[PDB]
Amino acid sequence: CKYDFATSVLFTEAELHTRMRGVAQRIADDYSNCNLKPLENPLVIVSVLKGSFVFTADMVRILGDFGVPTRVEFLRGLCDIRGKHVLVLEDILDTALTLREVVDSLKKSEPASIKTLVAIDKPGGRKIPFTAEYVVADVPNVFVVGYGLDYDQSYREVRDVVILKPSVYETWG
Amino acid sequence: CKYDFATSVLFTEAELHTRMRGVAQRIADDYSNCNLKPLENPLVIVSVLKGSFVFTADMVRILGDFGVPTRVEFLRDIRGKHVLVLEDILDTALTLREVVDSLKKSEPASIKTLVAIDKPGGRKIPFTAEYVVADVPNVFVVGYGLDYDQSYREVRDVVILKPSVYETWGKEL
Ligand SMILES: Nc1nc2c(ncn2CCCCCCP(=O)(O)O)c(=O)[nH]1
Ligand SMILES: Nc1nc2c(ncn2CCCCCCP(=O)(O)O)c(=O)[nH]1
Ligand SMILES: [Mg+2]
Ligand SMILES: [Mg+2]
Repeated sequence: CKYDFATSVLFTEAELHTRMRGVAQRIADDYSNCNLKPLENPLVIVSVLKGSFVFTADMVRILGDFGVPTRVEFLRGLCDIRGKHVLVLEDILDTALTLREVVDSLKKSEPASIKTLVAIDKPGGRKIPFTAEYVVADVPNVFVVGYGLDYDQSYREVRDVVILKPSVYETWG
Repeated sequence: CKYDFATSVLFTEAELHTRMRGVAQRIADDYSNCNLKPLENPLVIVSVLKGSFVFTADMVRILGDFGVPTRVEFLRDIRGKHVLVLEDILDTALTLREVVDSLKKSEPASIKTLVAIDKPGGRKIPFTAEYVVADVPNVFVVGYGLDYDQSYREVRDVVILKPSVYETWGKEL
């Protein structure tokens, strides 16, 4: 493997960006009827979990390439969402307990609409039923780091999503 | 100009990244005597101002390429840790002065600052960042995380905003 701390590389930065451009085209199509505009009517991006800064930085730039103007809020997102379209971003979706709570909280402010976009979905991890509208990639029952995802606050800066070696968290634990 | 809301492009994404690679080499050299390591001894990145998520996401990935492992904290467990405060824009220096002086109370091993856009003609107190990606004159810019009323952060380049944008939007408000 390319990294001494990883068993294998699951998604390279380039693979993640190819997938994100595919998702951005779908988002551009799906919101084309909304007359989004900078200042007057941006898509409100609500980024959830500290590590999602990486995904959110890349995704809002790709969305801008596809003609979807945004404004960003971080929950790690309350003022001025009534009547606005909201897209909630999260780097990983596993049990879905966080995103369920966030979406329900935001619904109380009566946005025009709310959808979710996740970089890594672990659908085997659910503790409640939950389907994200947009998913960049799926991961099975494996522990990954990279692309914002940490192990004890390290490895968020790895450009790829990789499986962390057991010998790393075993020694550190 | 490729942007109808801008009168000039000052720094492209590519130019910013070239300059960030130059800075990351200097950081790798300057911190070589700190034996930075993931988990045991990461460089602590303290990202200040909401819009700095873009710079921070790119910069921690570039630092990783140069052998400088990080952990990230956001403002808008550090005693004996090296702290590098990141901010997308340095202007009056009032924010960074306050943040640096606050962090010093927690007895970090060292503290330095790294800014993406320095506007040296904006100072209201004396302040020199240790690392600067690019200097901008006294003009109002957006892009690369920098906003006008929460819009245009997703523009990939740092551009001078067209006066008609804020003259007109100013009258909407
Ligand atoms: N970095 C990392 N974290 C993981 C992994 N599997 C589970 N986690 C905790 C996720 C914490 C955030 C909560 C997300 P929800 O509420 O469970 O959907 C994984 O593979 N990698
Ligand atoms: N978007 C944008 N905002 C600007 C610009 N110049 C000043 N600002 C306010 C700065 C906000 C953060 C505070 C930085 P400090 O405390 O003055 O050093 C500029 O050129 N563009
Ligand atoms: Mg955390
Ligand atoms: Mg703000």
